[PDB]
Amino acid sequence: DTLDPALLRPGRLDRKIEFPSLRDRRERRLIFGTIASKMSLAPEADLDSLIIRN
Amino acid sequence: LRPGRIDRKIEFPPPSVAARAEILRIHSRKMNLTRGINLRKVAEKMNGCSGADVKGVCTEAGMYALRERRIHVTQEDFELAVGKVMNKNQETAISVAKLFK
Amino acid sequence: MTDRYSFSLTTFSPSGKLGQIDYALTAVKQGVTSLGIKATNGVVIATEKKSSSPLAMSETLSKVSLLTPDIGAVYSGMGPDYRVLVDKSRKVAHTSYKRIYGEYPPTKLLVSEVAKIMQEATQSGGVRPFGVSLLIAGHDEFNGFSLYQVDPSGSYFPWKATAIGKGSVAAKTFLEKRWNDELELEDAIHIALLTLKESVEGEFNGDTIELAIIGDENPDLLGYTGIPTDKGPRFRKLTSQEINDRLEAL
Amino acid sequence: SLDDQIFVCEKSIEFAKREKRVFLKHSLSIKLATLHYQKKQYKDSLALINDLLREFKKLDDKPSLVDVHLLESKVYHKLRNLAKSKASLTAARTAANSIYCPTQTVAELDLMSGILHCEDKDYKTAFSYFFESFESYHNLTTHNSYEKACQVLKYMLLSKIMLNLIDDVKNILNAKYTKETYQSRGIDAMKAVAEAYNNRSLLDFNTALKQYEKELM
Amino acid sequence: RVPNYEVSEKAFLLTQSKVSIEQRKEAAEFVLAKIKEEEMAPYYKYLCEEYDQELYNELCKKNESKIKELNEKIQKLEEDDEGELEQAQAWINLGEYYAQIGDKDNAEKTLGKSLSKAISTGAKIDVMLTIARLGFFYNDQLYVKEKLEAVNSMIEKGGDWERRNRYKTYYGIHCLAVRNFKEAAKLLVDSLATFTSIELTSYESIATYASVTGLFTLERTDLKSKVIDSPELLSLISTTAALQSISSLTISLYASDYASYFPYLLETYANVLIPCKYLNRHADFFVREMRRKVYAQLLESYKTLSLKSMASAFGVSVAFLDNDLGKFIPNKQLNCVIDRVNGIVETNRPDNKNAQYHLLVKQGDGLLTKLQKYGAAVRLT
Ligand SMILES: Nc1ncnc2c1ncn2[C@@H]1O[C@H](COP(=O)(O)OP(=O)(O)OP(=O)(O)O)[C@@H](O)[C@H]1O
Repeated sequence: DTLDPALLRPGRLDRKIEFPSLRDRRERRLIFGTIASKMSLAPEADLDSLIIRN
Repeated sequence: LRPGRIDRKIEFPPPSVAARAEILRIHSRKMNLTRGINLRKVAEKMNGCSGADVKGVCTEAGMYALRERRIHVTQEDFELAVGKVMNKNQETAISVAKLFK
Repeated sequence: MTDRYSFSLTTFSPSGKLGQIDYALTAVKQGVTSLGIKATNGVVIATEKKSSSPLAMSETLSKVSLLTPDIGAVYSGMGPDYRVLVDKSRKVAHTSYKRIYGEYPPTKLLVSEVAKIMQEATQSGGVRPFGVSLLIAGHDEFNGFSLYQVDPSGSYFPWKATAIGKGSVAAKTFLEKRWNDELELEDAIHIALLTLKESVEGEFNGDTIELAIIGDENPDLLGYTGIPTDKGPRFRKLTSQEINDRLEAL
Repeated sequence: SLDDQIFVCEKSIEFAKREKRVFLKHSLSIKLATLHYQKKQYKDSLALINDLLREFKKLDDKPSLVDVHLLESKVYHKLRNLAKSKASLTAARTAANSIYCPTQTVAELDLMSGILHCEDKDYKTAFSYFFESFESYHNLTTHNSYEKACQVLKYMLLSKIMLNLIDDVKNILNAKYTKETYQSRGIDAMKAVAEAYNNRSLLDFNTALKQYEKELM
Repeated sequence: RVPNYEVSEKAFLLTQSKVSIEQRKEAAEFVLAKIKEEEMAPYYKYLCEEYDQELYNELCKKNESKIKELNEKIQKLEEDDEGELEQAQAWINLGEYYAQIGDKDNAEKTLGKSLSKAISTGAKIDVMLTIARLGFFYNDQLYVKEKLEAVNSMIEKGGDWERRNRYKTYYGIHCLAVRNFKEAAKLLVDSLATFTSIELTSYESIATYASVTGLFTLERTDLKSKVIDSPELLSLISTTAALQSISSLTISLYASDYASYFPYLLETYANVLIPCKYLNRHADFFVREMRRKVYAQLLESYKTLSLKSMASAFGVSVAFLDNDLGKFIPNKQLNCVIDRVNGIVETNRPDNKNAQYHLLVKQGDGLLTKLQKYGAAVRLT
């Protein structure tokens, strides 16, 4: 709505994507997954406790 | 604004349902024709708000055939396509208001 | 920034919508997510409390104050405006209905008297709007369970469901999906907890969450038993333990 | 079985349209849609769904029509066409724009999109859906959701075989509830094939599928 | 219209004396039921050769009935004032009567009146096609050819996307019916998606035929994408016996199990190629091709095989193999020679520089022929 909505509008901009930033469990879970891949982790505590707490 | 030399003025309304039928018809002909000929239905049922609106309906209905890997549209697709385009136009434009009156 | 007309409250704004009134709403948003759900047989109001300092006591921060024993209030916003407004609500009501009509107000009448106070802190120049928007949830005999919003402007409206604060968007849609008025109260309490639980997930412990019902009378809490005809208190505030019971029912 | 089931349904669909609500006629059609799917009649099950469907395009939103799309999705996977399996995931998602739907409605929603990406040979996308479904089934009443918790547990395991990360095969496997209560023959199956794939021993894989043969079946 | 394809295929089983005696008479009862129902007296005279006068009285009667009905109607309509519209709708009903009795000639005449007064371009295309159908009913393909030509003139004059789908299927059938199986393979696989049921040989038949044209034309690679993984064929499943027989055949080819291929070939010949009229004439073309295509794929994977080994796999004798392969070698797809004495089948296939030499020298010779003809001509003139 920083852009004028009447002028800049669907069919110039027919896809207008809102990104989740409030985010779901799955969406969070994938981001943690980028890290989980990058280096092995020594299990010493629950992994999923951290997700819920975010 | 003030007198000077401007005199002729032409007023353009946003489309009516009749005019909407015309714009929609001719793009569908060039593209892939709406089968069961319910492009007339779509215009009768509702008004968009612009001819820009109408070209957006045209694109989306066609994109729905693409997801299936079909190359032809049907009425079922326009009925989905219209609700998506038109409703999105309303949810971006209403958010500005708080709760006044 | 804005006009000198719109800062003034004795001066018609260009738009006609004061800058002031709009500031009051920006602040409401900034506060806690508070909600109200109307049931057949009750009203539940529920909110989260400020965590404040670690060693600041949480209990003493009260975002639900009983106006009368049968009618409670909930707000989003600042503490100072809340308390002053609250003394004024009770006080004006005593004069105009507890001595005249020698009884507790209808919910509608109390809501009407709260709007008027509000209205005067917006009319008089140089006195800012109350920094707070209310829900006044309540019970009276005549018009049963009732649910209200009172705006710092001094307009009020009854609702089926409303929520205010940052998480107002989220909450309202959730209530719609899961519930309608015709459903019982018991279901709504579980629902309301879940709704508020989207808001924050770090702690949802019954210490930081204040949950109350206005519903049935409690003839125990009448406090001068042996006379039954007087209505007991409609309002009963549910303890932390009680919340925790209601969390395992979710 | 077939005989008892089919006769009762037919008889039942007539009372509703003759004296009671058109609502009642529609509830019984969801029963009939499930019955055909179990006969492995996927032509018949699509034809039945379709007779209704037009009058319920109007009424599209109800959790009960969310389930009709979900069933449709199933029906096209087993017909092995993924043109319309994909198409029918979209419809399900449209008619649950609000994702606040019941617990069982949500389990099935996650699980169809997972299986769809299995065929698409993406096992990053597939794995993630399975996890959310994992949790739904455990917290559900174990009327039969205890057996279906296991089926999702095998699908979690399956993704990670494909990606050939045996670290996460040991990670999932725990003494929390996986090897306890959701223990099956097929838990042992998945971790055994997983070790064979890693070594590069086709010989080991061949042995594993003889004794886990009923698991493939 | 609708009964004509059903009538003719039953009539064709009865004609054949190849098929089981049971099927021939099972078909007798069925064709008879429709003969009476539609009054086929002019058309019965064609069918009785090729394998009551009441049918004729019933005829003639149906003639004065359905014949008169339309007449006096047509006249009241020509008197009444709207010329363009009303007369032509009535002439469409006129063409329907001749089309019921299986007379392709008089149907053409009255439907010509219908067109004559101006009607919607789209409507003219529907009408031309109706005539076209009756050409399959007689089995006069030459008749279909010219009718279908007039439609393609009007298909893009109109813009009709609606009638384009029908034309695809009818043209599929045309190409299928004729010896060119190339165009057929293309036209018909896309008629699967755009199948229009209205006056045409059932959906089940189309699906079987698409597979047949698939197998003849398309490379092993090109079969996999377009026929096996073809989403429609998998949606339609195998229910009818003919679909099952042809489908199973496809599969064992790709999977290259050549224990099960040759039993399926025998099945498709009995139950699919011979009873379908179109594929009775092309039975020979199709089965000779299938034998060559499977054997070609196996030779490509082997520098050398034994005769006993190739044969044993198929489930034919060494003697049998030796004859059947020597038919196929001089037509040149197999590209092998057989050492009888050593018993080896050695395989010699070029893939080198020689490939690019042949293509060049041949194309460039075809160009020179043209330069001479044209140059010499223009000098004279
Ligand atoms: N006193 C005046 N002298 C001349 N024409 C006048 C007079 N008063 C009115 N008009 C009328 O106004 C008409 C248009 O004037 P025009 O708009 O060219 O003038 P201007 O005042 O020079 O402005 P601009 O350059 O901004 O258009 C004239 O043709 C005439 O009809």
